[PDB]
Amino acid sequence: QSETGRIEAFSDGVFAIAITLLVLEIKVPQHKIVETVGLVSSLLSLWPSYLAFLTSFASILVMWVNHHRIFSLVARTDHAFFYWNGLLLMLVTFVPFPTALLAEYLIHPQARVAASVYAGIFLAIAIVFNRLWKHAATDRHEVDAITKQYRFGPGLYLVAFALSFISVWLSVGVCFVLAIYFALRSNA
Amino acid sequence: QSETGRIEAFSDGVFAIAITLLVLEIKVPQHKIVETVGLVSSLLSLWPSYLAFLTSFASILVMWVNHHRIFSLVARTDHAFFYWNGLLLMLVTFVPFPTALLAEYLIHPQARVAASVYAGIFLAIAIVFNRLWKHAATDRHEVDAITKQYRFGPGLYLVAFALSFISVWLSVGVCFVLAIYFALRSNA
Amino acid sequence: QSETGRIEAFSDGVFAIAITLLVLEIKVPQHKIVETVGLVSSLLSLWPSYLAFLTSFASILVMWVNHHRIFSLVARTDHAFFYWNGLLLMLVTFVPFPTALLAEYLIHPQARVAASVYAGIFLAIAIVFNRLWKHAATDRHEVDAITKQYRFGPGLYLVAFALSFISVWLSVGVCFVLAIYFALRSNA
Amino acid sequence: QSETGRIEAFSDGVFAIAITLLVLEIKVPQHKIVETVGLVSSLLSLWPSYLAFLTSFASILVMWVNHHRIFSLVARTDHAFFYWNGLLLMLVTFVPFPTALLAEYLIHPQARVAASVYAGIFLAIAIVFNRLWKHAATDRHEVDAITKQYRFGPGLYLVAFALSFISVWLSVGVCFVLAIYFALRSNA
Repeated sequence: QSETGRIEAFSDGVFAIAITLLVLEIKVPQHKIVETVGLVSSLLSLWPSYLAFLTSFASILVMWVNHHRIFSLVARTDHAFFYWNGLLLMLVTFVPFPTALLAEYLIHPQARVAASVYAGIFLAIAIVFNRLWKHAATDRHEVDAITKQYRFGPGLYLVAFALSFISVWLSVGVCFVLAIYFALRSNA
Repeated sequence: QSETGRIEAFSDGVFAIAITLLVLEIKVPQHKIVETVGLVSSLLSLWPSYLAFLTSFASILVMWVNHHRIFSLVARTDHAFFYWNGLLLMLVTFVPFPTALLAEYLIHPQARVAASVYAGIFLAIAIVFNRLWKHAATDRHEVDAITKQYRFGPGLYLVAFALSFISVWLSVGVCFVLAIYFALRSNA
Repeated sequence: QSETGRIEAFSDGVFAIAITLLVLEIKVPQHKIVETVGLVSSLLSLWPSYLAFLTSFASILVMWVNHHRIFSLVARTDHAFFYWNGLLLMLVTFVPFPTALLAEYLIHPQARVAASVYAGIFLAIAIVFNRLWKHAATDRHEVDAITKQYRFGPGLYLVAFALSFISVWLSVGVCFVLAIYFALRSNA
Repeated sequence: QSETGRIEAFSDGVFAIAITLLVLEIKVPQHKIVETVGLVSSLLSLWPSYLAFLTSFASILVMWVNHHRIFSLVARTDHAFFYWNGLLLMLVTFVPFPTALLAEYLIHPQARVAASVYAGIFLAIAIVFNRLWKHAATDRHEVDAITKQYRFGPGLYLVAFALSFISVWLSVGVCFVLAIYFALRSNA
């Protein structure tokens, strides 16, 4: 109630502000570039910003859903529970930077780093979801599905993290499709 | 009831942050340009920013009203409903960008491009409203009146969308007046 | 209760974001300038940014107090009340831009343009408070004291507004004193 | 209850926005610098940004919890208590600026000015918490511990603050350890 409802309320606000801050990274094309190539070729060349904004928005929504699900189940709060949640908020607000980094350097040669730090923050959040839930355990079917799912995540985002080093396109691809899949298995 | 109030709550917060973010697009006039021509002529030359901010703020407010209106009616959320809602939040958080583009390039020659994407995203938002509401449809006369309103919008924004190609001024105007019209018809 | 709690709530969130965005206008001193003159003289020359951030923050807080008092006392709501409230939100979210102008050009020659546009937006918000409440008529002692304060405000901000033309220092001064005064009269 | 609950609600929203605004100061490295030296050396050279962001995020979380503790214990609003809380919101919204100043100039020679303005805002918040809570004096067992801790902070941040003048490294360091420590003593 107050102990858990206050924490879940605060977390909901920080999630909302993180999600909406994503738009700011999308920068209107400069007057110079549009003057030489046309506003259209410019707004088009902005496609990885759209891509990064979109997949990152989507993934953060999934995080809001999972966060609410965990919070509905048990009402005891621990000191370390409060702080594991606090890190989770921290990585959520941090997501805009790897997003912006990724949109800025997706086409360019050192893109593999951009992709890796991106999948990094996502894997890192996944690990933190997993640890956050691990503290609670230590509806049977919901608990089981949740334990099973949060142990299923960090590995797959580790797969995205590792895939980054081989090629950018493959890593960003598995983050997009992985956002669709995790959205689907998240149970709204 | 409580779960729909939770999803509606998150959506209302994303609206508050989106609407307030709009102010950031209005850029204080540069020291150089103001230095040769004067603060007054500069703050005046900023008028398309005033215009885009005002119409975009007013319209997003109307979208908030309509969102709440849909949400009050029935308390049964599906995954697909939650996601129609989620995509709706994404286009709302995205609105500041077409806003900024429109303020920046209104006076300039490829303005029509900006204008269309402006009406474009709004048309897109209208469409998602419809789809979201269409999933609900599947006091009944009021529901019918709402279906008629949300079906009357997107065609008209295809018109505001299409008007963009003929001339910037006529399309953006039709977005101004059309925002006011939906403000009233939406009935607070 | 629910209707004014919902409208008042949404306006409450938009207020918090307007207030906090103020911090973004304070811009850390650039590397080129700080290298020639030293970090202290630069952070010092930023003083009108501190000044505008401070008074505007105070001002938006007092406006938050007034908002909550109006909403708490009577719960009946009209469409036209909702829209006076909407314009009131629009001017509130707009506050950061004139804050930024005022902070930027306080030292420089056309400061009087900035100061007048500043006192302007505050006067305008005052007028909109007045009109929002006027539509309410169209605790009785609180009603009387409130109407007397809302008569007293817009005239005094017209005094600050007109003072802007004679000298920047005097207009900004009456805005600072006026924020402390209205804070003392809102009676939180 | 309703006035303290509403006031606490507004204060918490300002906290959430302050904390998330923190990300914007981490600026994705410019195209030029990355093009001569490589993305990795650039993302690494950004580490004082990660440092200032991390310590400020953690510290602001702590201020959120301590704010919540003061508010839950006694619920009776005065004007002057409302204003002490108001100043406390202002400094919290001000936290991003000293954070960016600190991230930007940690490596540089006059870092000591940045560092001292950093610990300065933090100590200043400590003082404001101290007076905020002292407004209560002018269950019981907890009240004693809180007065001891709140009288206990501002001196220790005076220590971090004085430490800035001897060396940047010691000042920011003791702010780091001080953020972790106050997290634990706050009994989250």
